[PDB]
Amino acid sequence: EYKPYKLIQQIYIFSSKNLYSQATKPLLGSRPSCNQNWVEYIFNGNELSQNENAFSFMLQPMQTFLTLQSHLTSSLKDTETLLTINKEPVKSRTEIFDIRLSEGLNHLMFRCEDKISHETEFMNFWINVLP
Amino acid sequence: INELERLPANLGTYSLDDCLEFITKDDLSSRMDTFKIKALVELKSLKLLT
Amino acid sequence: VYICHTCGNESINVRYHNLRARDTNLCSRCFQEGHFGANFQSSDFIRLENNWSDQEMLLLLEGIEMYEDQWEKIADHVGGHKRVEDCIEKFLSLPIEDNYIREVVGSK
Amino acid sequence: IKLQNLYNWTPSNYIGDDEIENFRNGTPDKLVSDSLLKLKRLRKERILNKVLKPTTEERELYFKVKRILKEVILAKKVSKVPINNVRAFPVLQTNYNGSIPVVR
Amino acid sequence: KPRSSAQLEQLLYRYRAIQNHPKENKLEIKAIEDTFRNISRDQDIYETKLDTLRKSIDKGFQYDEDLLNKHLVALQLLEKDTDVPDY
Amino acid sequence: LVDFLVNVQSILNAASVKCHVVDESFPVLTTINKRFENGEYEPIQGGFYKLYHDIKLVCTILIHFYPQGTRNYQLVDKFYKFSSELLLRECCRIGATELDKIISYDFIKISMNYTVPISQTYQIRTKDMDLFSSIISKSNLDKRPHELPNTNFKINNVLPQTDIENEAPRLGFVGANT
Amino acid sequence: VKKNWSDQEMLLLLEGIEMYEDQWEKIADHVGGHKRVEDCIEKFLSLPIEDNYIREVVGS
Ligand SMILES: [Zn+2]
Repeated sequence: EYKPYKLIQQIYIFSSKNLYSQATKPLLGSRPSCNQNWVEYIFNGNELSQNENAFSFMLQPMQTFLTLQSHLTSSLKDTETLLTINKEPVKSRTEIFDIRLSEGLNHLMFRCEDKISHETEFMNFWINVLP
Repeated sequence: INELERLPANLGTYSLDDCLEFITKDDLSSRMDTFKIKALVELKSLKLLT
Repeated sequence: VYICHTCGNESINVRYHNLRARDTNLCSRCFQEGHFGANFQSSDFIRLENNWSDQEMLLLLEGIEMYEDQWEKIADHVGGHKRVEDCIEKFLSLPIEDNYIREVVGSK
Repeated sequence: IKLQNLYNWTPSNYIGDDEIENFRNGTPDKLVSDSLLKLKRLRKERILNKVLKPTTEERELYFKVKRILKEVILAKKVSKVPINNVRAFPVLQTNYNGSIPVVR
Repeated sequence: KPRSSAQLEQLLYRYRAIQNHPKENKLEIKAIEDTFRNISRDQDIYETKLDTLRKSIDKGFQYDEDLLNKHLVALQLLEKDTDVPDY
Repeated sequence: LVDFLVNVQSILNAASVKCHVVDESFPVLTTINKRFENGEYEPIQGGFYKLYHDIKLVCTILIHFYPQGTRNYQLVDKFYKFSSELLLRECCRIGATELDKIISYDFIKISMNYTVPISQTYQIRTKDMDLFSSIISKSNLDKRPHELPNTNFKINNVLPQTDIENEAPRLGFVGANT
Repeated sequence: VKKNWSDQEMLLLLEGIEMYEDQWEKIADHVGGHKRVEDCIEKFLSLPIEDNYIREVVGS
């Protein structure tokens, strides 16, 4: 069972630039953050294969916002793209997103389907936010 | 009590006898928590003085 | 035999006693995998032998901390392979203040 | 003037004259024993009228004792220096933080 | 003057960050320069004295065992801030 | 030099008493010990690489039987994990995103890099709960495809912790008599 | 030559002391990258001493 994705190319689940901008740059002379820790989970879609389309990782309680920058380029057509954090979809802003997690264990289902020809490609995540 | 209640709670011990058990990077070495127990004993025994 | 508190299976040869819920034991497999609750971390679990030493001394001090006026369960906290009266004398004869007292202070 | 007069500098780089006259006239134990006595006496005078953060004089004497025993063992003056190490030392550990969410 | 091998490191981080724009605080640049010029004096004296201590060394004496232990153990005990009983 | 090959043989023949990997025959078949007593390994890089190639070949051959969970499979895997990380560390000592832009714009990056084999896990949603399983013990030298014992399991890929340094309580949070 | 010790260096120091008892040149070679006798014995006088040994020495 090995089928590299032919629709999605790369996905970057990194830290939201808005959270960072309020962590390194104080607001009205506020005190800096106790520490800083950022992470960019890159997933090369060409190397990864479906039937193994589930991933899991953990974040600190400080990281409660993240922006799934999708990079879908192997389609070159008009293609449906949607993701559903906790089975509720979020709208887009290449395609930049913006996700607000919760204090538990939440999964976000990224989905892309071409309209010309019916090829569907899923990608799921599980982001344990630690209390 | 002050000097003992500020030690790292993840304190472990690397001993010169773990070579003979061939600990791998993905297993648990025996006698890993040796100074941790020896520190908890000296701490709880100082709290249990009265 | 101690039972793990997460998978519900018997411990094999060693247990991992956490020190914030002092009645909770976790087997070895569920400590590498980190299958324990997300409230704790893997920095308060002590490795203990299932089957006087630092382990038994720590368990004695934990039994005395958990229960003050009951000396029967103290033996059931260290497993129990000796008389109920060895722990009383072992606790009374600990030289824990002598190290700090020495620092300060005919008929022929 | 500077720059490799600072990279090697440690706060234990003062010899004065005592260690020179002694190590020249021999008998360095007459200096280590005397300084260990001036450490114990200045420590009993520290536990009494309780204060912490050992004074600078005690730190300087501890440096002097360290430098003397180090030079003695270095020049091969002790036959089979005693080995009494614990054969273990403290090390930190990583955190396999919990993998199942808390329920409240 | 610094009294640790780590305080001088920050005294140099400070001089490294202040010297970028001179003529703003001259009494901090001059002070740090004076401190460095006294530390290079101490370090040079110790450098030229550590050889005189290994040249004027004496060969007629050999430090004895069962007395070095009574000094190594007593030094480790006195450095851990624990008492050493009167011998 | 040659003083290291005898130490490697003394470590392998001391850690293979339960794995039984140096007494296995591979292509006329010869074992690993029958390569030490008669010089075929050399202090040069070719000898070290020949030894690592032989250890990997024997572990690979042994892994393809002792099918999946038998102790004879996990012990050989733990031996390959010990031997590879041993020979490596001794041969070494002998011989754009939206956030990355602002970070590289405002910070200097002293980076490091390493590669860790990923591990997998089975996971499902029974009727109302999303729950996983234990870490599958399949080796990293096995090339047999997954069987999916239920034809409804989903293969989660757990990412190793990338934070080498972490914080911990001060042993006052572990204690505090009750 | 560095002047700050680490965990793999205190480890190799302990191993060198266990194997070689007074040959400081061989201990320093085992921890190659540090001073021969100015840093391999300074970190020896500061190493702890076993508790049983201290008890038996101070007692007798
Ligand atoms: Zn368990």
